[PDB]
Amino acid sequence: VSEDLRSRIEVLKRKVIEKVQHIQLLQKNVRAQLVDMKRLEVDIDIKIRSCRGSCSRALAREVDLKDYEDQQKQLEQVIAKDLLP
Amino acid sequence: VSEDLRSRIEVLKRKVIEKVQHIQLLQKNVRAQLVDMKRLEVDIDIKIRSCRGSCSRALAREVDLKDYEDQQKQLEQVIAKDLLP
Amino acid sequence: KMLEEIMKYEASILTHDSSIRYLQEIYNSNNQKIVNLKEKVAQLEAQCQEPCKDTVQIHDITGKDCQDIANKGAKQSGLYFIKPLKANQQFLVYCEIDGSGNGWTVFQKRLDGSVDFKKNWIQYKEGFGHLSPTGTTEFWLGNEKIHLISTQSAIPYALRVELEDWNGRTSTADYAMFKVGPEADKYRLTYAYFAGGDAGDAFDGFDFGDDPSDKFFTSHNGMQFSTWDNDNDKFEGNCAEQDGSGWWMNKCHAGHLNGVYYQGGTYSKASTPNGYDNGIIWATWKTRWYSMKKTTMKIIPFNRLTIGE
Amino acid sequence: KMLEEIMKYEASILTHDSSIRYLQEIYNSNNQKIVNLKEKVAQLEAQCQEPCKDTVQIHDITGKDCQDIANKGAKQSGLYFIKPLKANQQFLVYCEIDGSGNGWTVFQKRLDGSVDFKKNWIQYKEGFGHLSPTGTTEFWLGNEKIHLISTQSAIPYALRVELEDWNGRTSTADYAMFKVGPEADKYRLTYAYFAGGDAGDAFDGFDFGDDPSDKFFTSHNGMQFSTWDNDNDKFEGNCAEQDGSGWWMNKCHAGHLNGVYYQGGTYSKASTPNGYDNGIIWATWKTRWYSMKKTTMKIIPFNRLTIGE
Amino acid sequence: KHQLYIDETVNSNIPTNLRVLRSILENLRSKIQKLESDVSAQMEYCRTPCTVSCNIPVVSGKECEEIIRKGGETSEMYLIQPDSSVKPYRVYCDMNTENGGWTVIQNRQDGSVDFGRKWDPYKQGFGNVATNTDGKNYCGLPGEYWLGNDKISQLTRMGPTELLIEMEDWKGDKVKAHYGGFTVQNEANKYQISVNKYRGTAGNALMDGASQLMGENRTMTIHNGMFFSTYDRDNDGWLTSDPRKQCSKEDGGGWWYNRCHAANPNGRYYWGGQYTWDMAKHGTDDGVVWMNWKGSWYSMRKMSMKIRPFFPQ
Amino acid sequence: KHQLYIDETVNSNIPTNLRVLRSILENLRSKIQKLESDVSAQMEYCRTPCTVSCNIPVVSGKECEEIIRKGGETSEMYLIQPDSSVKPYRVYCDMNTENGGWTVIQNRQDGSVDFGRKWDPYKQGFGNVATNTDGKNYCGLPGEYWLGNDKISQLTRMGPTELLIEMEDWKGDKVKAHYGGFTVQNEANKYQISVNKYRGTAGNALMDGASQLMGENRTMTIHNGMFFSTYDRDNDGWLTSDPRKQCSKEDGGGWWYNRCHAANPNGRYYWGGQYTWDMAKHGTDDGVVWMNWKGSWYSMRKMSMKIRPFFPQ
Ligand SMILES: [Ca+2]
Ligand SMILES: [Ca+2]
Repeated sequence: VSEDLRSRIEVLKRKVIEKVQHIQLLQKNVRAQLVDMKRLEVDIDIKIRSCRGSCSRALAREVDLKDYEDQQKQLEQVIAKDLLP
Repeated sequence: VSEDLRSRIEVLKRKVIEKVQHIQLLQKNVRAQLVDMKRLEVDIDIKIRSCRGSCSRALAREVDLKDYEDQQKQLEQVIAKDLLP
Repeated sequence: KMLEEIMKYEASILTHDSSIRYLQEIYNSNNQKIVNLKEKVAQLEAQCQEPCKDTVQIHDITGKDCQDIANKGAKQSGLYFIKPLKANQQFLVYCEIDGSGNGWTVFQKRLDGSVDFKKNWIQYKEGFGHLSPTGTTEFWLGNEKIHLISTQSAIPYALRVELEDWNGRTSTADYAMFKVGPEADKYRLTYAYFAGGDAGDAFDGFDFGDDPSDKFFTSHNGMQFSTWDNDNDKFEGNCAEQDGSGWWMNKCHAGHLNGVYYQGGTYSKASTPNGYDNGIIWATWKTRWYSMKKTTMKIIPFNRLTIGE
Repeated sequence: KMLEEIMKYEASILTHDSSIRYLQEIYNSNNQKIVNLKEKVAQLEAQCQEPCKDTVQIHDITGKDCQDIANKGAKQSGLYFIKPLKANQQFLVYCEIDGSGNGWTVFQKRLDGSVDFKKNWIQYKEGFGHLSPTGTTEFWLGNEKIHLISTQSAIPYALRVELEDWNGRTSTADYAMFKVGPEADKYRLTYAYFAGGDAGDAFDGFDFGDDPSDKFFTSHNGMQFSTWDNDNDKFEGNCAEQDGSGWWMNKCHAGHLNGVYYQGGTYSKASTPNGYDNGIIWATWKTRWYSMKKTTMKIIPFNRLTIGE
Repeated sequence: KHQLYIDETVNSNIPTNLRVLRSILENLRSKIQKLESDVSAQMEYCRTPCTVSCNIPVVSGKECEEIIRKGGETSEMYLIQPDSSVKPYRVYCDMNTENGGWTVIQNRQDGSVDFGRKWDPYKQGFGNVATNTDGKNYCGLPGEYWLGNDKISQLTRMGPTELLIEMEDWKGDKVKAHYGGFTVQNEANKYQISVNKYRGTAGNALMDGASQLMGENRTMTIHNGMFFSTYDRDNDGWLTSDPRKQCSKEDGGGWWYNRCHAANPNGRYYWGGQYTWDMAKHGTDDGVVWMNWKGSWYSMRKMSMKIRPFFPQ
Repeated sequence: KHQLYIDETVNSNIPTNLRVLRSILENLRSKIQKLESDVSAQMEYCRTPCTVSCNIPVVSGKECEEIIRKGGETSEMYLIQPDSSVKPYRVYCDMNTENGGWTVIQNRQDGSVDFGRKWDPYKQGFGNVATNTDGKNYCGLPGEYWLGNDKISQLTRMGPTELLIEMEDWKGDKVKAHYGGFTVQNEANKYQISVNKYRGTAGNALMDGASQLMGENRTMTIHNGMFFSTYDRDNDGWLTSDPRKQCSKEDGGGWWYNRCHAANPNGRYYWGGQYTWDMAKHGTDDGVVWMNWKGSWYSMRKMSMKIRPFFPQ
């Protein structure tokens, strides 16, 4: 018959923790997906040049890493700290 | 210095009326959107079969009207009466 | 419930106004996907407007005959329109051309069975069968046509005759001075002399050993063409209706290519309830009970190839 | 803000939980397009695995010489390997074949300039230039080769010599009994007698009118081949180093085909700082200051064609 | 004292005209994702076309009549040439019906060709004539197609021409309409149509308008003497004003319209005869029709227009 | 009393580790639509191949050595024949470097050939030798290619064979590696490699392993005496267990691997030397490399493997 006074810790903390859990885990998942994109991006780049010696005409494309490099750094950074007390 | 006694007619009626206005108008709008969907649905159906004589392979799809027929009837029905006194 | 049930009504119309507003939010967003869907389809309809691609094409290079065409600058075997000097309207023919400049105007080919050769007089006169540009179709170009080409502007013609067994071996048999006459003359075949052909010369006749008059009774030179509905052979009744075809019969034959296509190539008298040399035969090359796998009659102005290559 | 700022925190984590959930909805849908993209590429990589198509092909029909090949059943002019009876290893040659059965084994052709003919002894001995299967490439097959063919199994050879002006007119000039000797003998040319050629017989020499000993001083029969680095001509010093080539010189020439390719065909003494008959000339046909447009030396076993067609 | 009129009931009656509107609204929303989905696939399929390989029968003539007389005894695509001038054209010849010798001109059978095409394509012809059988080399069976206006007008003017018009239910029934005066003018005369001798089971729609109307109503659907109009060139019995009246609107068939129609063989191909105003792209009779038979609002399952020069009966 | 620890800040700090994750997530999503787009086009382009027309130089010999002695003075594709038995094969002969007479064996120059090929193709050879110049008829310039194992093993065994290995930076620098003992065994002996006399500027990687390692580390990258392994047939210095150690994984080059490598001329062709573990298909040194020169994680811009029979110095 008397909840919210100390309830605003369990319904808060455990929720904010369960919610911080996803963010920190999820962020980790993204990291790998990015490392997959780089390789993927690159590998395509190779598979296309290699095609210049087989097909009639080849796709003249580059592959800027700057973009990947960027996020590579941001996310790596964003992995600081979240909740503790 | 004395409102709610008769106020529960103007703040009610005019509101319920303004709110019934949208429902009755809105319902009408849906009717046409439905008539647009039928035609649209159908027209696609034709445009795809017509494609059997041009493209390499054609999409084998039907076009049940029963569904449209259904709503066609429901909404047509739902258009009864709302407010008066 | 004076204002107890009333203070709630003035509170629910909000809950409703929310639902109302939301529905408008969808109705609009729907007209969106719709207006788009509509252009997406136009995008589509524009794609489906061209009929199926018909792989068979015709070359507009036209001549008096395949030679006159290859000469004209042609470079590939296929279907071509031609119109002989005495022709009153061109017609489609298949031409076989080689990397030497030969306009082999073809008139009859067999290789699968597809076309039943037991056709009437008119069907042999007008032509029957189909003409694939690659020549993987059987057909009788039609005597009238064959004739028309063979008698144009006193032009000298020859007739190569390519035959093939079922073991891949082939042999030609040419007939210099090839010429086919008027329907008036029952299209009567006529060549002056046999020439370079290791297939033999079935046209000069053949002594089958059945009788000693066989050679002058199976020879085909100067013979009139005959179907089942039109007899002009040198035999009591018609060899055609018997064998089952249209050909230049004379007490029958020693070599006729319109013979009933016998699969395998080998046959006997057990075939038909009576048995005949009704199969595609060219005795001068192989037994009367042997039926060729392929067969091709083509003409070329004699002025061309003398022996081979 | 006791529970005023607090009732909102317990309300925002939902707004967040929504964003969280949504992002997972994308991260997954991304791994999708990825796993697919990956197979799409394999689909691709499998396509790019075959090197460029090389239009030039060789026919495996092999013989002692182009004739022995055309005889063997050949049917088309192109590149072919051959190995003479006295050969210790075959070699590529281009063969010109006609619809009569001729194995024209070719050994020298000019037509554009592409190949500078001023080559050394060894370059004439081994051969230089390129061999297009169509023969739109200049080249000297190489004396050693030419010889080897010309002296195999006491086989009788002839030499057709096709020449062409720049106004499309051509003329042949055949030399029955063609035979080229050993390096030992400086490949010395030798033919018994001139034959059917309306180009003339520059090999028998020519009285250019410059002097009355010209005819016996420009004749080429029985003469030894000579380059700039190897002199065996009948002139003080070497005509080759002068004209700029490799040929059977004897106090020079009356007809040599390895002459410096003069575009247009017409030239003077103003050409070189001294001037010569160093151009592709065949006086018996046209002026020493006229350079042929095309040129082809080919041999064939004499047993073949006697006059033409 | 009307404090009883209080429609509290309305505040708890309105949820009805909600849950319902809420139902279909979300329905359509999803249906759209399906329609959006289906069309994208068709886009794919068209990255490559259908292809026919139709080897040619040796036999040929002016039209299908001559051809059969020359021994054209099978039904398949042939090549004709009405004139030395006009280059020879392909066409499906029906050699199995009456006497045969039917130069097919139009053919509707399975909705595989947009007839909702413009003036130009109509004038020149479109679609697939014959298509390949199975293992047989030639193309022994037709496909929807319009032979094209000139080629057609060019044939009628070649001499007395009879016309047969067949049609089929979606149930299976079938009827014919034979005319003995078919003769289409040239483009110069707006391909003016004109028939003259009916006989048959479908009902004389062409020169008698629809049998369901009367008075001026009937007299305004007779196609005879009518110019040919397309969705991009009007030649109907109208007047320049608000196009609420214009016989051939978008993706509509090209035909000799007159205050619209009694019959429209090049109409739109609705599946399963029965179609409704709410289905038609503009709430008109788009379909392939013959009122005098099946009436309005019923698209045929098959319908063709063969030709053959009438020779003295 | 820690009611101050209240990380309300977290509820308004988390939007950070959101907007960011939201950023790249949507980035990749789109990047994918680009990668998906680009590959479909390449699919197109391959509906037709590249084509070369390489007319043949009259001159021929056992290899490139003999050829130059016969007057082969230009650099272009020739046709050789090491033996009467083996049918004559095409090949690019370098006649312009040392004395010339270099039988090209491998050639990397612009990443136009998947060397991430299997055992079979390596054994027989692949890629484009020479390609056409411009207006010149012959093909006077090479293209990436592997002459193929037998043809190569077949040449070394023909007698004393010297080997030159050149390479180039992406900056321009260039170095060579000359060996005087190159002799590849037959397939029967797993094409076992074996060199013997280094001299040069690239660094003796082949029989001295990488110069960046030490102890057992160095002794495990020496290629000499090594069998030749491909991504489909392992012959490295490993052991049957978890393939986390297997020198040539998918689309990886085929080479005489040993506890992997010091050099890999048939490695993958990364653009612009510098490549990173996060770029490698498996986080390994896929590239074309020479550690002893440029170290690890740096793919060359050009690299070839010519041969010529050493004749007494
Ligand atoms: Ca008789
Ligand atoms: Ca001298």
